[PDB]
Amino acid sequence: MKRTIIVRRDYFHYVSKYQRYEKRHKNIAVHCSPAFRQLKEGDHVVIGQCRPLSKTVRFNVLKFTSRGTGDKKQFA
Amino acid sequence: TRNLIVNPLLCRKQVVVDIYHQTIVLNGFVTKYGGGKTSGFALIYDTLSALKKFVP
Amino acid sequence: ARGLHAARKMLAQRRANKWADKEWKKGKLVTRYKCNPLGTASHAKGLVQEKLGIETKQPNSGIRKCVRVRLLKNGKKITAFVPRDGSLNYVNENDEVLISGFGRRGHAVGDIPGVRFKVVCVAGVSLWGL
Amino acid sequence: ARGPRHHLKRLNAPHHWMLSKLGGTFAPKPSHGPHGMKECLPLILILRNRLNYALNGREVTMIVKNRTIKIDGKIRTDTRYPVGFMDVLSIPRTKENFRLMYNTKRRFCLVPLTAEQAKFKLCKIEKRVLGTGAIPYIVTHDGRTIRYPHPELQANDTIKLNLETGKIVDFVKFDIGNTAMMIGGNGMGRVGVIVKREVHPGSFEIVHIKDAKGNTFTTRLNNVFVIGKGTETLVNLPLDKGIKKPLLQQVNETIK
Amino acid sequence: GRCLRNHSITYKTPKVPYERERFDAELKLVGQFGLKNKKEIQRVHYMLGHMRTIAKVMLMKDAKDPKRLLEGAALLRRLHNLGILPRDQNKLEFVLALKEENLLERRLQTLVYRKGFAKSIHHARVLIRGKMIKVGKQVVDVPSFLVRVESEPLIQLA
Amino acid sequence: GITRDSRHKRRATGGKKNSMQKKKKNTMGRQPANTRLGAIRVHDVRCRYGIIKRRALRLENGNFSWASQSITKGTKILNVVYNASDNDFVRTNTLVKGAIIEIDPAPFRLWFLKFYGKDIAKFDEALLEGFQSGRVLACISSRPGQTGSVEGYILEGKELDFYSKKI
RNA sequence: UGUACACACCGCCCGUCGCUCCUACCGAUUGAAUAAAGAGGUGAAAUUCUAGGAUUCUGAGAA
RNA sequence: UAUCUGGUUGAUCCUGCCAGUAUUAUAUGCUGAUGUUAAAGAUUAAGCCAUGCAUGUGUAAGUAUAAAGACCAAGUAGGAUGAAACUGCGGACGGCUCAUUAUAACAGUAAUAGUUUCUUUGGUUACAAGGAUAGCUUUGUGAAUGAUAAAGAUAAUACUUGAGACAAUUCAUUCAAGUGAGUUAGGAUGCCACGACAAUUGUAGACAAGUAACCAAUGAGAAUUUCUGAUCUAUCAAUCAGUUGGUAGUAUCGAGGACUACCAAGAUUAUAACGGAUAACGAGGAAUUGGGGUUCGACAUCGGAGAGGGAGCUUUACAGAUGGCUACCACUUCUAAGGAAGGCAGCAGGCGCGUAAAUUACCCACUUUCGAAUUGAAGAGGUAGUGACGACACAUAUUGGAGGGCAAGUCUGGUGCCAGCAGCCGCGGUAAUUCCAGCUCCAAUAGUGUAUAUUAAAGUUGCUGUGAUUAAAACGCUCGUAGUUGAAUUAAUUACUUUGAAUAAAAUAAGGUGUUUAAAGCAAAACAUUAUGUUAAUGAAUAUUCAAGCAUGGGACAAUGC
Repeated sequence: MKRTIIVRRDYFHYVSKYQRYEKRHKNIAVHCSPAFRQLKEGDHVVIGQCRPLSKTVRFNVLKFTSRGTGDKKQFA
Repeated sequence: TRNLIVNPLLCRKQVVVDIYHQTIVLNGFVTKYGGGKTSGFALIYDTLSALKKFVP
Repeated sequence: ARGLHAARKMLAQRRANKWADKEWKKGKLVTRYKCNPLGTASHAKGLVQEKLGIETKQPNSGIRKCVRVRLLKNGKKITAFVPRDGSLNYVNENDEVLISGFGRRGHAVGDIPGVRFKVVCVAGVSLWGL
Repeated sequence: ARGPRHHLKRLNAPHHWMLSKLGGTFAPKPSHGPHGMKECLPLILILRNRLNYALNGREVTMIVKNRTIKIDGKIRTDTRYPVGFMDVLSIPRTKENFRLMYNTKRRFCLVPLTAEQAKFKLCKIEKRVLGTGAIPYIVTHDGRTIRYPHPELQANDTIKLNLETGKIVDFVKFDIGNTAMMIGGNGMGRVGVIVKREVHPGSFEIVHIKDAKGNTFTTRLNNVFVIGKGTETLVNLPLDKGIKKPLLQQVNETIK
Repeated sequence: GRCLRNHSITYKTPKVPYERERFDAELKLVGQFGLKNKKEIQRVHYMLGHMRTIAKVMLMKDAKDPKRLLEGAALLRRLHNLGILPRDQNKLEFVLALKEENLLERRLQTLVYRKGFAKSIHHARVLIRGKMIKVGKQVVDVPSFLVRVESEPLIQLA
Repeated sequence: GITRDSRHKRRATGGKKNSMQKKKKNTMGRQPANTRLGAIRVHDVRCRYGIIKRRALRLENGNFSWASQSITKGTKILNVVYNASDNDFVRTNTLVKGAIIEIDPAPFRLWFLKFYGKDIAKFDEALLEGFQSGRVLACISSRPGQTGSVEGYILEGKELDFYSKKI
């Protein structure tokens, strides 16, 4: 999507009864400015919270770090 | 007896009556179980111009 | 899955394995509101329409006096015991009665052939004091 | 909830009022004004409970509608006027002056004052902005708007007010060597000397303060209220003098 | 919950309704102290169980814990002033060694029989109920009144 | 009435959104007023909290600012020639923000005569053509459906070329 | 040694058919009843805009 | 109290279930001396309502020649007081119910540099003008509503004009300092619209009082929004087309596909989307528990939603208001037959429904709310009446049972596999320990049985914690993705751990305190023989607290490092 990316956060949820964690994930739609041109899929991204910029886009990309490739270099 | 509150704002003196057995108003009197001691709370409305003014 | 991060399968296994509990599944699935003549109610009221006597099981001998009741809330037809000695003569016809359970035994209980309900009032007070 | 709420149930009232849970179904909601709903003590609460001049809400009205109570230098006739911090409370018919101060038990306590020291008040600046026409003004914790102030009067300091004239008498900088009395969370009523002020870029400033007896604790910058400079106070502290006895002493002293 | 006041229980019924070992043991306490019914035995057991639970909780903590020092001293002080625990035993471990007889021997009915004001433990109950016995300054008609050590020598006829 | 709540939409997953409450005044919208070109016609609308919004149904005049000369003049609006959102706004001469309109540069010409002593009928070439042709290009910068007026500015070098090529 | 018998092989036990009662399944009947979504037809009403100016106010204007 | 017992057998050891047991909470049978405290039409029907009340408000300070002022009292601008009426404020708070609702709501948390009223509080900016209107008088209609028509007058802090001299909005350009961060508060230039501080009130309680805009507080308020967190179900596996994003605009108090035009094909899903069920409002909390847990939460308090069903609006600062209005559907009532209002999921009460739930009472004296205000109202609130729902203390009698589980009779009369008892095993075929009675004693006791359900027992749902050769249960076998688990080894985040910050009470635990004890209450006093004084007396530090979020010391065990 144009000037927008989807960021996935992986965290662990603690279930009190079994005293064990379980893996969970949530998708956050964030706005990617054209300043970050080398941003592709799989990169590590730090986002910050701003005013609602769309129906779901309520965050903004502040910095990003490139990571390993998977023969699919899908840039922004 | 017991404690004194000097209350010129309401033009009043109030005491906790401790019975060891128009300006006067008595309220909240109850004895102790088994007779004997009786307690209560008294209302010194001094001048008869507060009593009427400051009295339901 | 006894691991530290294996809480998904451990929690999901108990959900599936709990449905094999006969006593627990019965109280959760939708049958107490359709297949129970009494329903959730502890006691129910109905009209007596027929006086019946059921023979007991093989190792016993005698006739179990009982009544046939038409409940108000649903309209089903049931059979109800008449507790202690000679209490069937106290029960009239086309009158309201209070019907209230039994223990539950092996489901059925004490008038033997499939009866599971006992008359506790006759309009009056009690098919006890009466 | 179509509009503002006008009632206040007793159980929802702020805890440090200590309204008896069986006294009634309602609590006196403090009318808007200088101080917040939970940082204030309504005038009815002060007279009826803390001073026993009145025995019910009927008699509180007779006292206050007689024009006999002065908050600050002005005279208030509102039975639910919000009296919060060291805002002075003067009763000229009884010739006594109190100051609504905190104490170590997270409570509002009336500190007696002399007539000459009931003519002044300490206010904590909250913000300093440029008004229209490049006219600067300061907003105090009381809620006063003050016109052209001294340029050194920054956001987090404290000033001394002359109640009869409204002028500024003395100001104390918010530095790392000045006394402060906490007004917020668990430090409510505690008095110490600021020793460290660490800042986080995003969320809050957290202040480390050392008690007079050597104890140390921490609080948010919001709850800090500078009392004086160089361990010297401009106001008379309550009986405990801002010292929290650590539990065992308080329990033992209540037994005795 | 629906009432703003508070209501609490004071006794609990036993788990196994019918035992011969329990029936005679309770009867020994009833005869020795002249109790109305087994509800008065059960209140003592409940009251004893609460203090036993408190002492058992803090005995598992460290000796110098501030929580233990505050609650342990308070529990012992309440025990001493009630007269249940003699003043020499100032350790929490002695609370666990308490028995229902210690608490029962501090009811006003027991003391006025031991003090000689009444001929029999049953006569003590009748004397108490008839507004005939005074403790210090206030008359008492409840025989379950647990007298403190300070009020112990203040028992006299009306 | 028209509503602006998000309870009638669908979730980001495409699932339908069930209903718990009814419509409320907080999320109330109002019927748009398409400010056409014609005789002056404005209405006062009571908004929330008692404030008043000037709903301009029809307008002819407007105040336009020349950035280079640092002046602002009142001027009659002639035509609407470009709307970047809908072409139907061009035919109906609807006045909205960002609508490139054509106005007669009569007051601006007169001001130039009194200030420089010259007549326009360096400046960008297309600006001169608008002066001699009697129709200069300006962009509306106010919200006529809210403020009740047409406030704008005369287009200049880089903005003029982009909008002129669009026509 | 084997056992499914312990009244102990005169043991125990299987299935079809006939009778009575109960529960549930398929079943032609464009079966029936109730309730809620979807589409479409007709569509009161109040608001927004537009035309109207009965009246009444100043000596054409305003409402 | 970290507890088990009867029942498969000729007898034994097991798996395993049935029954017994205790506790809660709902109904009911029998029974009942007191005092304190206390739930009470939710379950079924958010079904229907007769009647009565539940929202009004006046001080010296808005307007009063009432033909009102023998009632204080006198009266040339209206003497104190003043009914009704215009004007102002309020009825958007409070009260009731839980139908709707499955990331919706709610809880903690964070943001508003993305909005913001009302009230209250602190500040800032002509020697006096114009009409008409009610109560008033007069004439009236209609069966009738809180029904209404004409004419004649009369006031304003009602409606207007008008000197007294800036402020705030939009736009364009520009100079720029706090804050983590702002072309930001702010200043300058030009322009439009808007435009004031009553043309106001007490002679008496200059002091007041009132009014318009604009700043700021109240406001950790309201409203949107961020992160994390829900019950069962795969005989629900694919769902979505304003749907996902972009630009421009529109609307709104405001962000925003909230809506429109054009553009692109996106968004969610095995870590359970989209569906379906709920006899589902969420939370604080409640019952029971050795530890872990299981079940419940309509109902004190906080948040949400609704007023028979939808829908649409008016007034106003706040309503999609219903003790406001309009229309449609379903009802109810009056009627003179023409027409008319009404919404008890408000307090009493009535019908129906069901196993299941109270007076058509009195008062604003307590708490507090509203109002022109010390005074008036308040079915909010308080007091009283019914009340074996429950809890506490306390007199001297009932309830169930007597084969075992389980304490108690191998007593006597009838009954004769009948009547019956029997929760389970079972007893009864004429000598019944079990039926029906009489006597006796067994348990509890003003309580005690029964029925349904929750919890424990159940190590018969298992994380602590089960079983799989034969009792039920290892896929026919191998490959395999997600998932789970991963050898030793080194002298930037996350996770983990320790301290805190901040965080509503009630409730739980717990500190003090002789309500005569106790359940309670948060007060009372201990002694000062107490006004004096302890005293400026107590408020338990009251601690919690899980899952998230913030800070801090440590880096062993772990994940992503790069």
